[PDB]
Amino acid sequence: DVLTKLLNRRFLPTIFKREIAHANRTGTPLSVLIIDVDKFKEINDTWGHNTGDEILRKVSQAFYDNVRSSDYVFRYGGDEFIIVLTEASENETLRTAERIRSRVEKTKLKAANGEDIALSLSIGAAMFNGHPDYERLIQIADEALYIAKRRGRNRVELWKA
Repeated sequence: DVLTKLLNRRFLPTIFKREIAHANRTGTPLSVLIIDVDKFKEINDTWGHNTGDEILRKVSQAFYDNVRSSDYVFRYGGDEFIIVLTEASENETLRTAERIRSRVEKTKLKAANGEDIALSLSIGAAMFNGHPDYERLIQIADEALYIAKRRGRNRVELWKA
């Protein structure tokens, strides 16, 4: 059960505080992806929870196949996940997000009527900038995610000022 591997959101503060101190002291990059499964509620309502659960498993596996054991994958909300990447530059963070976006888009998953359900992700990315408050990093990634949603979904946006 790949779903049992996902980290619970209660551990966000502890992991972030550790990784923030680590990044400040080592000068390594630290970044966040906040990821929404496009149309998840509509899909769950139309096709039911078996289909929804299967989608969550396929999406979760796409995350694990594209990150390292030193990265973290959390369940953030009903439709959403947070990935914390350690030692990924801005370019590598964007490449990782794109690999994940593309993998989900290409995933074939059949509904009860034999149609393939179109799956996609919206992703907001942000780089840690040295500030001690992890909530600020989440907020800027979430602003980028909102822009990804409003610009039509199935896309990655990087926060910039």
